Amino acid sequence: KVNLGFKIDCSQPVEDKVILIGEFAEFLKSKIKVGGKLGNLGENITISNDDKKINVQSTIPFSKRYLKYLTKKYLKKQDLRNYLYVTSSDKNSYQLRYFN
Amino acid sequence: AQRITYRRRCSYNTRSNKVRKVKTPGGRLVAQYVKKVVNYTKCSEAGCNVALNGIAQVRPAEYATIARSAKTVSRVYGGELCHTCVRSRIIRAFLTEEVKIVKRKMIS
Amino acid sequence: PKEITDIKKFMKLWQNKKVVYVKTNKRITKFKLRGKKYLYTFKTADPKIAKGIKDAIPATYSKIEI
Amino acid sequence: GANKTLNMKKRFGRKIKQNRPLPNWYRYKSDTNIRYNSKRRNWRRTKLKIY
RNA sequence: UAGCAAAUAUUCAAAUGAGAACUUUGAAGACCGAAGUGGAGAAGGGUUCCAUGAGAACAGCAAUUGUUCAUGGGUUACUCGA
RNA sequence: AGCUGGACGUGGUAUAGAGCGGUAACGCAAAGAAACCCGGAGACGUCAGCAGGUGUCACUGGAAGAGUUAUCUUUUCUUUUUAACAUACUAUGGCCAUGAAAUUGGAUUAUCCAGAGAUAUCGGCUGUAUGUAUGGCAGAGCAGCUCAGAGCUGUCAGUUGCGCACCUGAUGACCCUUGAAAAUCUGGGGGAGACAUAAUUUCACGCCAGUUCGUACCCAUAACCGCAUCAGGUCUCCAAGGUUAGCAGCCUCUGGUCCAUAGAACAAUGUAGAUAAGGGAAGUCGGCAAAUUGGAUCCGUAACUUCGGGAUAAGGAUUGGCUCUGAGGAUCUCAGAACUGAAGCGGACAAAGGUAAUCCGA
Ligand SMILES: [Mg+2]
Ligand SMILES: [Mg+2]
Ligand SMILES: [Mg+2]
Ligand SMILES: [Mg+2]
Ligand SMILES: [Mg+2]
Ligand SMILES: [Mg+2]
Ligand SMILES: [Mg+2]
Ligand SMILES: [Mg+2]
Ligand SMILES: [Mg+2]
Ligand SMILES: [Mg+2]
Ligand SMILES: [Mg+2]
Ligand SMILES: [Mg+2]
Ligand SMILES: [Mg+2]
Ligand SMILES: [Mg+2]
Ligand SMILES: [Mg+2]
Ligand SMILES: [Mg+2]
Ligand SMILES: [Mg+2]
Ligand SMILES: [Mg+2]
Ligand SMILES: [Mg+2]
Ligand SMILES: [Mg+2]
Ligand SMILES: [Mg+2]
Ligand SMILES: [Mg+2]
Ligand SMILES: [Mg+2]
Ligand SMILES: [Mg+2]
Ligand SMILES: [Mg+2]
Ligand SMILES: [Mg+2]
Ligand SMILES: [Mg+2]
Ligand SMILES: [Mg+2]
Ligand SMILES: [Mg+2]
Ligand SMILES: [Mg+2]
Ligand SMILES: [Mg+2]
Ligand SMILES: [Mg+2]
Ligand SMILES: [Mg+2]
Ligand SMILES: [Zn+2]
Repeated sequence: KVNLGFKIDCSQPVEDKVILIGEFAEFLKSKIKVGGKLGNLGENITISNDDKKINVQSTIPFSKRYLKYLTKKYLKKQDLRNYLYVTSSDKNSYQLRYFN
Repeated sequence: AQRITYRRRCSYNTRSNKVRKVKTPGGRLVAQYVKKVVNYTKCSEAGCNVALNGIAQVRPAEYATIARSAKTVSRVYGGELCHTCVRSRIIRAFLTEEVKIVKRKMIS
Repeated sequence: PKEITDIKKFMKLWQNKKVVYVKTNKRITKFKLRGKKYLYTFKTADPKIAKGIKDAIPATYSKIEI
Repeated sequence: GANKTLNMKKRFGRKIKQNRPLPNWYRYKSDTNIRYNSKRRNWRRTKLKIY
């Protein structure tokens, strides 16, 4: 058992009304898998929303790798991927960006 | 899969031409030329053929580079003979002279 | 390249054109003497030995830091 | 190949120099019939003797 | 005229040029498939290597391209080998 | 970083003759020497299996990047490196003690060893790394991200293999075969000489030098030889994934390549490739050519014989997919059962057609 947490910095897109923190949140809750479950968000895992960021905390072992995966899928669903790219801002955080 | 190149202009595989694959800090896999193994040092007496202890097994050159220790041992024939052969030598010499004197007194 | 465990021999070597190269790593620090046929490294863990050796830098030897 | 005698090197050098074309200004001399260097040689079509 | 038919294969756009099926970039489709169409040597070759330039000839069609022509430049060792 | 040859400097070993420790194997920066005589290494075959290491390949958690995202995919790929050299430790064997073994033991996959001293001791000594740790070393290399040449981040921690190539270690088998030499480095036995302000000494650290020649490039379906840019010929090393007995074939990644004048038509004849209802060599000098056969597992297997063989003799079956069950091991093989298909399943690739006689030559 460990305390892990990860910060997804969604700052840029909110400002232009591209991302909606609200829906990204729901998305993440949906696609997060425990032991093969889409829904058991069982208490060990926690998700928070802010205006600019999302936070994931877990007792159960986790890797931001997964976060990047999910995020990407989200971006492809929203067709934003030719605009946005996720990157590693810090050890514990992944930031979104526009290119050009 | 990385492949190598001889570095010596001798492409033929000869006991003296052996190569070993080394992995460098560069990430390269490089041929490095490996040297030849040599036979351990044996006691010199007839039919004995014992592996000497406490002497280094070294390629002939490096023998000029080592410390006196590896070149030697502390017995009467330190380098040349093993203990058993030393011992049997001692004994034989002593007893032989004894028989010699005995023959001498029996002659006089 | 030789490395030294006991500060004494190291200090005999830097007491013996002499310059001393100190370099920082996260967990450790290293002190480095240049001599004709050998490059002497000296590593320490704790800051005490560290500062103590930084003190030890004589007027004869100039200290370079990377 | 790689390995060569001196003799070789020198000979090769020689033939290498001798293989230049007639210098364009020699054709302007008053007493010459020489349009070109008749003795030029091409490694592929003709081989030297070195052994 | 015989003939230029072995070794699976090429295609699209741009650029360069008097001229492009045969040159250069990119985009596609296939091959050798680590017993190679890969990376390096010995023998043999001797400058064929590198760069820039290019009329004819040669590269059995072609060429703006070259193993060809012209000009310049390249081969450093106590530890490799002799 | 190492090596050889120089030449002294500063420290240190040793001796009024010439280190010290251990019972012993043996040990330790150093511890006097000529003729002379003996050594060790150099210094070696073929094959078979075993063990280990390197490189490679595979897998696991972490991190950065990239591919896919209508659907599914905590996903798929990529990087995640460590030179010679220094010090210390471990390494398939051999030795030294102590004690001797019969209700003989020990031990390998195999051999094989022992009172000519086995086994066994909180025993000990020694030899070999392409091993481990640290130095080298991160400052380099690699992967990402910024800034307008400078900058920042990470390069981490594990597991397994009758896998593969090479090397090493300990063995085994073989010969009416028994598998170079010298230069070179080094050790032993011997103690003639040399020497008091002395003499000599395989310790450290420092000072000096390393000359001459070859180093480009091709090594081939275009740099060689074949009158050539010839479908021939020409000695080597490095080797990835999948299938598999497999370095076969077939398909892939790294790296390379599309070069072989082109376009269109589609007759005869041809070169190469296939398939033919019914019959089955009637064709033909002739079964020439083609066809059949082909893996693996289970059955079954004659005469003849020099008893080795014949032998995949001949012949008869099975082979996919899927869902379960049991057995062999450490601190990947084998067997059962059930269900399901156009009764197909070595689905490509790979891959014997048999039998009975006669003649030669063993
Ligand atoms: Mg980017
Ligand atoms: Mg040096
Ligand atoms: Mg030659
Ligand atoms: Mg020729
Ligand atoms: Mg000729
Ligand atoms: Mg023809
Ligand atoms: Mg080709
Ligand atoms: Mg080649
Ligand atoms: Mg090449
Ligand atoms: Mg010296
Ligand atoms: Mg042998
Ligand atoms: Mg991983
Ligand atoms: Mg042992
Ligand atoms: Mg760095
Ligand atoms: Mg093995
Ligand atoms: Mg081989
Ligand atoms: Mg023999
Ligand atoms: Mg002696
Ligand atoms: Mg040819
Ligand atoms: Mg045509
Ligand atoms: Mg028919
Ligand atoms: Mg029939
Ligand atoms: Mg029929
Ligand atoms: Mg036939
Ligand atoms: Mg039988
Ligand atoms: Mg059968
Ligand atoms: Mg038969
Ligand atoms: Mg079945
Ligand atoms: Mg069954
Ligand atoms: Mg069935
Ligand atoms: Mg079939
Ligand atoms: Mg027949
Ligand atoms: Mg015959
Ligand atoms: Zn002996």
